[PDB]
Amino acid sequence: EYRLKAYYREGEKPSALRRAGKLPGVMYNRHLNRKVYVDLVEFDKVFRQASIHHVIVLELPDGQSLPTLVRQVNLDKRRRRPEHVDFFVLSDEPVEMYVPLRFVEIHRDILVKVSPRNIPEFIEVDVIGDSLHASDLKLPPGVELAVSPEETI
Amino acid sequence: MLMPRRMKYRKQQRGRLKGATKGGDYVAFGDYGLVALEPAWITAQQIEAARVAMVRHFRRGGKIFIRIFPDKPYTKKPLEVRMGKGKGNVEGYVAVVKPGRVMFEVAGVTEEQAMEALRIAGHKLPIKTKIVRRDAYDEAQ
Amino acid sequence: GSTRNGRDSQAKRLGVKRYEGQVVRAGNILVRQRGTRFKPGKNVGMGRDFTLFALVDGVVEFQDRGRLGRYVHVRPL
Amino acid sequence: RLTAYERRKFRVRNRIKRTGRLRLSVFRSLKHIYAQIIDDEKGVTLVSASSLALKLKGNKTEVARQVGRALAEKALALGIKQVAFDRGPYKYHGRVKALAEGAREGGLEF
RNA sequence: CUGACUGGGGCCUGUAGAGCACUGAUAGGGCUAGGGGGCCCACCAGCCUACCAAACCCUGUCAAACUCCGAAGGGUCCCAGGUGGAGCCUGGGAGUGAGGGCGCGAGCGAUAACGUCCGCGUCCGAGCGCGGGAACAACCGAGACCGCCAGCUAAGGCCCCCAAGUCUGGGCUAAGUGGUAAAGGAUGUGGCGCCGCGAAGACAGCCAUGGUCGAGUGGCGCCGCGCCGAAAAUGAUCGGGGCUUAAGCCCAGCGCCGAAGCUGCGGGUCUGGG
RNA sequence: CGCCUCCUAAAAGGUAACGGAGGCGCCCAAAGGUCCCCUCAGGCGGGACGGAAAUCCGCCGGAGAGCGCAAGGGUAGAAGG
RNA sequence: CGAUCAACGGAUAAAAGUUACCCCGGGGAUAACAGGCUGAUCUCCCCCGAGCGUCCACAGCGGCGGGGAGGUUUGGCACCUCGAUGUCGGCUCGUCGCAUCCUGGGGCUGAAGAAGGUCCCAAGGGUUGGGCUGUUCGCCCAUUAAAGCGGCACGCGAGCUG
RNA sequence: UCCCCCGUGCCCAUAGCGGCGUGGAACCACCCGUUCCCAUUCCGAACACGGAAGUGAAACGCGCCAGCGCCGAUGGUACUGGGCGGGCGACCGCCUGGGAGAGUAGGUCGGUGCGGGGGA
Ligand SMILES: [K+]
Ligand SMILES: [K+]
Ligand SMILES: [K+]
Ligand SMILES: [K+]
Ligand SMILES: [K+]
Ligand SMILES: [K+]
Ligand SMILES: [K+]
Ligand SMILES: [K+]
Ligand SMILES: [K+]
Ligand SMILES: [K+]
Ligand SMILES: [K+]
Ligand SMILES: [K+]
Ligand SMILES: [K+]
Ligand SMILES: [K+]
Ligand SMILES: [K+]
Ligand SMILES: [K+]
Ligand SMILES: [Mg+2]
Ligand SMILES: [Mg+2]
Ligand SMILES: [Mg+2]
Ligand SMILES: [Mg+2]
Ligand SMILES: [Mg+2]
Ligand SMILES: [Mg+2]
Ligand SMILES: [Mg+2]
Ligand SMILES: [Mg+2]
Ligand SMILES: [Mg+2]
Ligand SMILES: [Mg+2]
Ligand SMILES: [Mg+2]
Ligand SMILES: [Mg+2]
Ligand SMILES: [Mg+2]
Ligand SMILES: [Mg+2]
Ligand SMILES: [Mg+2]
Ligand SMILES: [Mg+2]
Ligand SMILES: [Mg+2]
Ligand SMILES: [Mg+2]
Ligand SMILES: [Mg+2]
Ligand SMILES: [Mg+2]
Ligand SMILES: [Mg+2]
Ligand SMILES: [Mg+2]
Ligand SMILES: [Mg+2]
Ligand SMILES: [Mg+2]
Ligand SMILES: [Mg+2]
Ligand SMILES: [Mg+2]
Ligand SMILES: [Mg+2]
Ligand SMILES: [Mg+2]
Ligand SMILES: [Mg+2]
Ligand SMILES: [Mg+2]
Ligand SMILES: [Mg+2]
Ligand SMILES: [Mg+2]
Ligand SMILES: [Mg+2]
Ligand SMILES: [Mg+2]
Ligand SMILES: [Mg+2]
Ligand SMILES: [Mg+2]
Ligand SMILES: [Mg+2]
Ligand SMILES: [Mg+2]
Ligand SMILES: [Mg+2]
Ligand SMILES: [Mg+2]
Ligand SMILES: [Mg+2]
Ligand SMILES: [Mg+2]
Ligand SMILES: [Mg+2]
Ligand SMILES: [Mg+2]
Ligand SMILES: [Mg+2]
Ligand SMILES: [Mg+2]
Ligand SMILES: [Mg+2]
Ligand SMILES: [Mg+2]
Ligand SMILES: [Mg+2]
Ligand SMILES: [Mg+2]
Ligand SMILES: [Mg+2]
Ligand SMILES: [Mg+2]
Ligand SMILES: [Mg+2]
Ligand SMILES: [Mg+2]
Ligand SMILES: [Mg+2]
Ligand SMILES: [Mg+2]
Ligand SMILES: [Mg+2]
Ligand SMILES: [Mg+2]
Ligand SMILES: [Mg+2]
Ligand SMILES: [Mg+2]
Ligand SMILES: [Mg+2]
Ligand SMILES: [Mg+2]
Ligand SMILES: [Mg+2]
Ligand SMILES: [Mg+2]
Ligand SMILES: [Mg+2]
Ligand SMILES: [Mg+2]
Ligand SMILES: [Mg+2]
Ligand SMILES: [Mg+2]
Ligand SMILES: [Mg+2]
Ligand SMILES: [Mg+2]
Ligand SMILES: [Mg+2]
Ligand SMILES: [Mg+2]
Ligand SMILES: [Mg+2]
Ligand SMILES: [Mg+2]
Ligand SMILES: [Mg+2]
Ligand SMILES: [Mg+2]
Ligand SMILES: [Mg+2]
Ligand SMILES: [Mg+2]
Ligand SMILES: [Mg+2]
Ligand SMILES: [Mg+2]
Ligand SMILES: [Mg+2]
Ligand SMILES: [Mg+2]
Ligand SMILES: [Mg+2]
Ligand SMILES: [Mg+2]
Ligand SMILES: [Mg+2]
Ligand SMILES: [Mg+2]
Ligand SMILES: [Mg+2]
Ligand SMILES: [Mg+2]
Ligand SMILES: [Mg+2]
Ligand SMILES: [Mg+2]
Ligand SMILES: [Mg+2]
Ligand SMILES: [Mg+2]
Ligand SMILES: [Mg+2]
Ligand SMILES: [Mg+2]
Ligand SMILES: [Mg+2]
Ligand SMILES: [Mg+2]
Ligand SMILES: [Mg+2]
Ligand SMILES: [Mg+2]
Ligand SMILES: [Mg+2]
Ligand SMILES: [Mg+2]
Ligand SMILES: [Mg+2]
Ligand SMILES: [Mg+2]
Ligand SMILES: [Mg+2]
Ligand SMILES: [Mg+2]
Ligand SMILES: [Mg+2]
Ligand SMILES: [Mg+2]
Ligand SMILES: [Mg+2]
Ligand SMILES: [Mg+2]
Ligand SMILES: [Mg+2]
Ligand SMILES: [Mg+2]
Ligand SMILES: [Mg+2]
Ligand SMILES: [Mg+2]
Ligand SMILES: [Mg+2]
Ligand SMILES: [Mg+2]
Ligand SMILES: [Mg+2]
Ligand SMILES: [Mg+2]
Ligand SMILES: [Mg+2]
Ligand SMILES: [Mg+2]
Ligand SMILES: [Mg+2]
Ligand SMILES: [Mg+2]
Ligand SMILES: [Mg+2]
Ligand SMILES: [Mg+2]
Ligand SMILES: [Mg+2]
Ligand SMILES: [Mg+2]
Ligand SMILES: [Mg+2]
Ligand SMILES: [Mg+2]
Ligand SMILES: [Mg+2]
Ligand SMILES: [Mg+2]
Ligand SMILES: [Mg+2]
Ligand SMILES: [Mg+2]
Ligand SMILES: [Mg+2]
Ligand SMILES: [Mg+2]
Ligand SMILES: [Mg+2]
Ligand SMILES: [Mg+2]
Ligand SMILES: [Mg+2]
Ligand SMILES: [Mg+2]
Ligand SMILES: [Mg+2]
Ligand SMILES: [Mg+2]
Ligand SMILES: [Mg+2]
Ligand SMILES: [Mg+2]
Ligand SMILES: [Mg+2]
Ligand SMILES: [Mg+2]
Ligand SMILES: [Mg+2]
Ligand SMILES: [Mg+2]
Ligand SMILES: [Mg+2]
Ligand SMILES: [Mg+2]
Ligand SMILES: [Mg+2]
Ligand SMILES: [Mg+2]
Ligand SMILES: [Mg+2]
Ligand SMILES: [Mg+2]
Ligand SMILES: [Mg+2]
Ligand SMILES: [Mg+2]
Ligand SMILES: [Mg+2]
Ligand SMILES: [Mg+2]
Ligand SMILES: [Mg+2]
Ligand SMILES: [Mg+2]
Ligand SMILES: [Mg+2]
Ligand SMILES: [Mg+2]
Ligand SMILES: [Mg+2]
Ligand SMILES: [Mg+2]
Ligand SMILES: [Mg+2]
Ligand SMILES: [Mg+2]
Ligand SMILES: [Mg+2]
Ligand SMILES: [Mg+2]
Ligand SMILES: [Mg+2]
Ligand SMILES: [Mg+2]
Ligand SMILES: [Mg+2]
Ligand SMILES: [Mg+2]
Ligand SMILES: [Mg+2]
Ligand SMILES: [Mg+2]
Ligand SMILES: [Mg+2]
Ligand SMILES: [Mg+2]
Ligand SMILES: [Mg+2]
Ligand SMILES: [Mg+2]
Ligand SMILES: [Mg+2]
Ligand SMILES: [Mg+2]
Ligand SMILES: [Mg+2]
Ligand SMILES: [Mg+2]
Ligand SMILES: [Mg+2]
Ligand SMILES: [Mg+2]
Ligand SMILES: [Mg+2]
Ligand SMILES: [Mg+2]
Ligand SMILES: [Mg+2]
Ligand SMILES: [Mg+2]
Ligand SMILES: [Mg+2]
Ligand SMILES: [Mg+2]
Ligand SMILES: [Mg+2]
Ligand SMILES: [Mg+2]
Ligand SMILES: [Mg+2]
Ligand SMILES: [Mg+2]
Ligand SMILES: [Mg+2]
Ligand SMILES: [Mg+2]
Ligand SMILES: [Mg+2]
Ligand SMILES: [Mg+2]
Ligand SMILES: [Mg+2]
Ligand SMILES: [Mg+2]
Ligand SMILES: [Mg+2]
Ligand SMILES: [Mg+2]
Ligand SMILES: [Mg+2]
Ligand SMILES: [Mg+2]
Ligand SMILES: [Mg+2]
Ligand SMILES: [Mg+2]
Ligand SMILES: [Mg+2]
Ligand SMILES: [Mg+2]
Ligand SMILES: [Mg+2]
Ligand SMILES: [Mg+2]
Ligand SMILES: [Mg+2]
Ligand SMILES: [Mg+2]
Ligand SMILES: [Mg+2]
Ligand SMILES: [Mg+2]
Ligand SMILES: [Mg+2]
Ligand SMILES: [Mg+2]
Ligand SMILES: [Mg+2]
Ligand SMILES: [Mg+2]
Ligand SMILES: [Mg+2]
Ligand SMILES: [Mg+2]
Ligand SMILES: [Mg+2]
Ligand SMILES: [Mg+2]
Ligand SMILES: [Mg+2]
Ligand SMILES: [Mg+2]
Ligand SMILES: [Mg+2]
Ligand SMILES: [Mg+2]
Ligand SMILES: [Mg+2]
Ligand SMILES: [Mg+2]
Ligand SMILES: [Mg+2]
Ligand SMILES: [Mg+2]
Ligand SMILES: [Mg+2]
Ligand SMILES: [Mg+2]
Ligand SMILES: [Mg+2]
Ligand SMILES: [Mg+2]
Repeated sequence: EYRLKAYYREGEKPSALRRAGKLPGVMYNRHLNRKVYVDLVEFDKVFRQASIHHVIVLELPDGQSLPTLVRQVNLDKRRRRPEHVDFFVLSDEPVEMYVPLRFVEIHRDILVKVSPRNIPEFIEVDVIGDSLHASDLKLPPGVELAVSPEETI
Repeated sequence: MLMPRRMKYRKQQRGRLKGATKGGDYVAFGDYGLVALEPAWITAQQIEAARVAMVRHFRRGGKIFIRIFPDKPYTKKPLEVRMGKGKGNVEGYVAVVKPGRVMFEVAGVTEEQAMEALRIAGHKLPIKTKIVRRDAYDEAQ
Repeated sequence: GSTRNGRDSQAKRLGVKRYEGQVVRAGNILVRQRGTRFKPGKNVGMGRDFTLFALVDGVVEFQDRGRLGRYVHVRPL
Repeated sequence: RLTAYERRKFRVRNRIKRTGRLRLSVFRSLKHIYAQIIDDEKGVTLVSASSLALKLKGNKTEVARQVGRALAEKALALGIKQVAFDRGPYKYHGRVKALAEGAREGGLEF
């Protein structure tokens, strides 16, 4: 439920792009690998609510709306700003990626393989001196655990 | 006061404060962190001064994460001695801190409590700092 | 301190003395080493201190064999 | 991991290949015995003999002596005289020893 | 013709960085060999711990004497360019064997010293010859054979002292900031943003959430240039006078001044070739 | 104050300080030559006296053992028994 | 074969002290004084606000820590001076700085008044006599509006003292 | 030229650990014995010899599996040779050439030479 505009890049220097308020990046899967860039403020507003969990649809100047997932954000250590973004392009095959957690500490994104059509949004867990393991997750239909069975959350 | 329990070597050479931070650059345990903006040797005394200030300001609640440790020995020659005759004696320990390093985190407190406690802690430190809150970028790492 | 420390030993000038493609005569020292950092290959002998020396005139050749080690050969003309 | 058999095979053969001769390699199964003459520089077999190809049947020590004669007779027609005997994992004794004497009696220099 | 330097090709290496596979160090949590007490009970054991802590699991870090990794470079050989006060060989004659500043990489020191000790380069030494930097061995420009009342430039400059623009266009500063300092503090000022509430009549004023009120307003972020923080000893001062849409700062242009550098003309001398 | 090992030492070699850490002034008649055979430390389970740890058995375990003495390099396809 | 010739490229087969009774040749290649660079030490000023103060962080205070200034102390360094730069205290004679001891002017006060406390402005003028000790310093006596702290080669021996 | 097996190499885990299935006609192994050659710091366990009653159970060979292990881009960054600047300092920017490590996508349950025996 998110959209963002991406523009192809060929040889413009990434430092030149960043001084213009842009964000260099790449998009790939097992079939394609294309260099892109996005507007920095536009990406930041989406990414704060669409983390590595939610799908971002990229609008290309070629008329293709590709549904992607963020796999990697490379930060500028000094300025605490993103310098590169990796976009994983979704397809018909199942994919492993991190879904959010809903509480009502140890982790904030539990990893499960899932199809793109059954991506869940909420994993509610009910909470002295004890601990909560990942083994106590609800595990809604459509996902398989991609972590160790005894992870503490 | 922190210091290593055991050391292979008692004395270390004065290295270099170059480059941005290597590790520990994103909030990982708490909700609000204090981030270094310039390099320095942070002494064990300054670390304890900052920690106690947050403890006092967090009456009852709060959990504090200290993400730096003073492992580097610090050496000083006695007063009124000339140069030479070997390296000086160990007088304390410091943590090498580079820009971008998250030094402290806090959890279990409201936003207002966290900002005031981290602000006071920064006044105990010899470098400029900033207060950050955990975001999507930290979770993406 | 200045009483406990202060000692060292002379430098030993170790290392490879002839590199790949150089022309050598029989007896030429090829490697000075401690242990078998390099192993004696074809037409190469090893002395009692792991020194590698050429057995015939020819051309030095270096070879890496993974888990079997690094070898030095001399290929005759 | 390696067994005593595998360690024995490597230890004997590494010594042989150091000399740079042609190695006479012997394999001894519970039934038969086989011999090859190998040039390690090129990695090819020059001549080979066995009791399986010659259909020799009898006392195994007697059988192995005739395999050595056949390999020796085969070797000299190709201009080979000087070899190194590679016993592999076998003790120089019994059937392996009989093949070596048979090869020596046939005119092989080792 | 072999040289410094350079091009191609092979081989050698463990620094920068990075990482945690080894050796040490190390934060939080989970699980628990063994610890402190404990309901106890010695007939016999489990259990309690918001007190430690082995291994193990998750998350998170550090290292001149750590390395599963690993550059840029550097070294060396071969071939090719390279004819230079280049190179190699033999012999005669030395001097020197107190160095120093600067830049980068380290140690020592207090990440003090116009400090000290090494590595790579440079300049002074021996260029206290020349131009700029107010003045000033080593900062910037540039290697002075001699003469000229010729020309072009370098660093640096073009308001007067003082040669050349009171030159042109856009913007900022009000502090004489420019023309000597930090943490920290502040409705200085200009520029951009993110949000909120706004004739579902808002902020301020006025009567007590309601009327009065009739165009905006309030909360944060960033950037440029300024303000305070700022007290020393003979008389002051940015070199001086003086300077405010500058003669300050930032961006962009055109022109000029400027050396013993380069050119022009004349002359001497060394080496090599006709 | 001579000698050996590591770091400093800037990935060839070399490189200083009253810089940072440690050793040597022996030894072995086999701890030497060669031939042949063999392969560790550790962990888990079982077993009279017998245990944290003696000797015995089974399983996993690639070098974390060993190599007379410091450190480094090397090394089980042995330089170890 | 005889070597702690171990000061380990090993002066002789064979060797310790002292000099304020001292001497010569040299060095500012190298110390003591003063200057200089530096500012660890020293003096002063800020930041933070735990906590004290009947209540109350900031009248007066300021845990643990942090940032500076000054160039009076003790040092570090060894840059001019060793073909000489006289070194403590006193006396005489001053002059300068202000982080101000008094006198003048102010804000705040946990300022009723009087007397104080603290900070700001202010360097014109002033800032006593004596006992002890070579003393600087300090203590003490009697006073006072007050009996300031520093610089000037720790000002001043071709001005004195010793 | 196809397939299976046996022996010996090379590349040096993309070749390995682990799981599952399969092979006895031939080969190989286990196997049957210990008079003989030879042997056990005791033991025919090992090494050795003489054989063919049995079995592919073990070992070995061959297949499928990406759980672990190993390999691993592109892009970006760190660092840096050379050239220039800024900052009181600790340190930091720009140009030109080079360019990791980690992470991601993904790959891998080997490839290949010589000889010998057998079948199609
Ligand atoms: K601070
Ligand atoms: K030439
Ligand atoms: K580690
Ligand atoms: K090269
Ligand atoms: K120099
Ligand atoms: K501003
Ligand atoms: K001439
Ligand atoms: K001597
Ligand atoms: K006397
Ligand atoms: K003086
Ligand atoms: K101050
Ligand atoms: K003197
Ligand atoms: K005075
Ligand atoms: K007052
Ligand atoms: K006055
Ligand atoms: K006194
Ligand atoms: Mg140092
Ligand atoms: Mg350092
Ligand atoms: Mg990390
Ligand atoms: Mg120190
Ligand atoms: Mg020292
Ligand atoms: Mg010291
Ligand atoms: Mg750091
Ligand atoms: Mg030592
Ligand atoms: Mg010693
Ligand atoms: Mg050394
Ligand atoms: Mg040496
Ligand atoms: Mg050495
Ligand atoms: Mg080498
Ligand atoms: Mg030897
Ligand atoms: Mg043999
Ligand atoms: Mg490093
Ligand atoms: Mg690494
Ligand atoms: Mg540590
Ligand atoms: Mg733990
Ligand atoms: Mg690290
Ligand atoms: Mg480091
Ligand atoms: Mg590191
Ligand atoms: Mg090491
Ligand atoms: Mg390292
Ligand atoms: Mg040439
Ligand atoms: Mg010569
Ligand atoms: Mg002469
Ligand atoms: Mg001469
Ligand atoms: Mg002469
Ligand atoms: Mg001479
Ligand atoms: Mg001389
Ligand atoms: Mg000399
Ligand atoms: Mg000398
Ligand atoms: Mg000298
Ligand atoms: Mg000197
Ligand atoms: Mg000198
Ligand atoms: Mg020099
Ligand atoms: Mg020098
Ligand atoms: Mg300079
Ligand atoms: Mg310098
Ligand atoms: Mg320098
Ligand atoms: Mg420098
Ligand atoms: Mg340097
Ligand atoms: Mg060093
Ligand atoms: Mg230095
Ligand atoms: Mg520092
Ligand atoms: Mg210096
Ligand atoms: Mg000077
Ligand atoms: Mg110097
Ligand atoms: Mg050095
Ligand atoms: Mg040097
Ligand atoms: Mg040098
Ligand atoms: Mg230098
Ligand atoms: Mg020079
Ligand atoms: Mg020069
Ligand atoms: Mg020079
Ligand atoms: Mg010059
Ligand atoms: Mg010169
Ligand atoms: Mg000059
Ligand atoms: Mg001069
Ligand atoms: Mg002069
Ligand atoms: Mg001079
Ligand atoms: Mg200039
Ligand atoms: Mg000049
Ligand atoms: Mg000048
Ligand atoms: Mg002037
Ligand atoms: Mg000047
Ligand atoms: Mg000058
Ligand atoms: Mg001058
Ligand atoms: Mg110059
Ligand atoms: Mg000139
Ligand atoms: Mg002329
Ligand atoms: Mg001109
Ligand atoms: Mg010009
Ligand atoms: Mg020029
Ligand atoms: Mg003029
Ligand atoms: Mg004008
Ligand atoms: Mg301004
Ligand atoms: Mg002002
Ligand atoms: Mg000002
Ligand atoms: Mg001014
Ligand atoms: Mg000013
Ligand atoms: Mg200011
Ligand atoms: Mg100011
Ligand atoms: Mg002011
Ligand atoms: Mg002052
Ligand atoms: Mg204008
Ligand atoms: Mg001229
Ligand atoms: Mg000229
Ligand atoms: Mg002429
Ligand atoms: Mg000596
Ligand atoms: Mg010696
Ligand atoms: Mg180097
Ligand atoms: Mg090399
Ligand atoms: Mg080296
Ligand atoms: Mg030297
Ligand atoms: Mg020197
Ligand atoms: Mg000494
Ligand atoms: Mg040293
Ligand atoms: Mg050692
Ligand atoms: Mg010793
Ligand atoms: Mg010795
Ligand atoms: Mg002996
Ligand atoms: Mg030995
Ligand atoms: Mg031996
Ligand atoms: Mg070991
Ligand atoms: Mg020992
Ligand atoms: Mg070793
Ligand atoms: Mg080993
Ligand atoms: Mg083995
Ligand atoms: Mg003698
Ligand atoms: Mg002597
Ligand atoms: Mg001695
Ligand atoms: Mg001796
Ligand atoms: Mg001596
Ligand atoms: Mg000697
Ligand atoms: Mg010597
Ligand atoms: Mg010598
Ligand atoms: Mg003597
Ligand atoms: Mg003598
Ligand atoms: Mg005597
Ligand atoms: Mg004597
Ligand atoms: Mg005497
Ligand atoms: Mg005397
Ligand atoms: Mg006397
Ligand atoms: Mg005396
Ligand atoms: Mg007397
Ligand atoms: Mg007397
Ligand atoms: Mg007398
Ligand atoms: Mg007398
Ligand atoms: Mg005399
Ligand atoms: Mg005298
Ligand atoms: Mg004298
Ligand atoms: Mg004299
Ligand atoms: Mg004299
Ligand atoms: Mg002299
Ligand atoms: Mg001097
Ligand atoms: Mg001198
Ligand atoms: Mg001296
Ligand atoms: Mg002196
Ligand atoms: Mg002195
Ligand atoms: Mg002196
Ligand atoms: Mg002194
Ligand atoms: Mg002095
Ligand atoms: Mg003077
Ligand atoms: Mg100062
Ligand atoms: Mg101080
Ligand atoms: Mg102080
Ligand atoms: Mg305050
Ligand atoms: Mg209270
Ligand atoms: Mg109050
Ligand atoms: Mg400070
Ligand atoms: Mg100040
Ligand atoms: Mg200061
Ligand atoms: Mg002074
Ligand atoms: Mg001084
Ligand atoms: Mg000194
Ligand atoms: Mg000096
Ligand atoms: Mg010096
Ligand atoms: Mg005189
Ligand atoms: Mg004189
Ligand atoms: Mg004098
Ligand atoms: Mg005089
Ligand atoms: Mg005096
Ligand atoms: Mg005096
Ligand atoms: Mg006196
Ligand atoms: Mg006096
Ligand atoms: Mg006086
Ligand atoms: Mg007086
Ligand atoms: Mg008087
Ligand atoms: Mg006086
Ligand atoms: Mg007087
Ligand atoms: Mg007077
Ligand atoms: Mg005064
Ligand atoms: Mg004042
Ligand atoms: Mg007053
Ligand atoms: Mg008053
Ligand atoms: Mg009153
Ligand atoms: Mg006030
Ligand atoms: Mg005031
Ligand atoms: Mg005041
Ligand atoms: Mg005043
Ligand atoms: Mg004044
Ligand atoms: Mg004043
Ligand atoms: Mg009186
Ligand atoms: Mg008095
Ligand atoms: Mg009196
Ligand atoms: Mg008195
Ligand atoms: Mg009296
Ligand atoms: Mg009296
Ligand atoms: Mg008196
Ligand atoms: Mg007195
Ligand atoms: Mg008296
Ligand atoms: Mg007293
Ligand atoms: Mg009185
Ligand atoms: Mg009195
Ligand atoms: Mg009075
Ligand atoms: Mg003064
Ligand atoms: Mg003075
Ligand atoms: Mg004095
Ligand atoms: Mg004085
Ligand atoms: Mg005085
Ligand atoms: Mg005086
Ligand atoms: Mg005086
Ligand atoms: Mg005087
Ligand atoms: Mg005087
Ligand atoms: Mg006098
Ligand atoms: Mg006097
Ligand atoms: Mg005088
Ligand atoms: Mg005089
Ligand atoms: Mg005089
Ligand atoms: Mg007197
Ligand atoms: Mg006197
Ligand atoms: Mg007297
Ligand atoms: Mg007298
Ligand atoms: Mg096979
Ligand atoms: Mg590999
Ligand atoms: Mg019998
Ligand atoms: Mg089986
Ligand atoms: Mg990528
Ligand atoms: Mg990459
Ligand atoms: Mg790349
Ligand atoms: Mg660089
Ligand atoms: Mg670069
Ligand atoms: Mg470098
Ligand atoms: Mg560079
Ligand atoms: Mg590049
Ligand atoms: Mg990389
Ligand atoms: Mg990579
Ligand atoms: Mg695999």
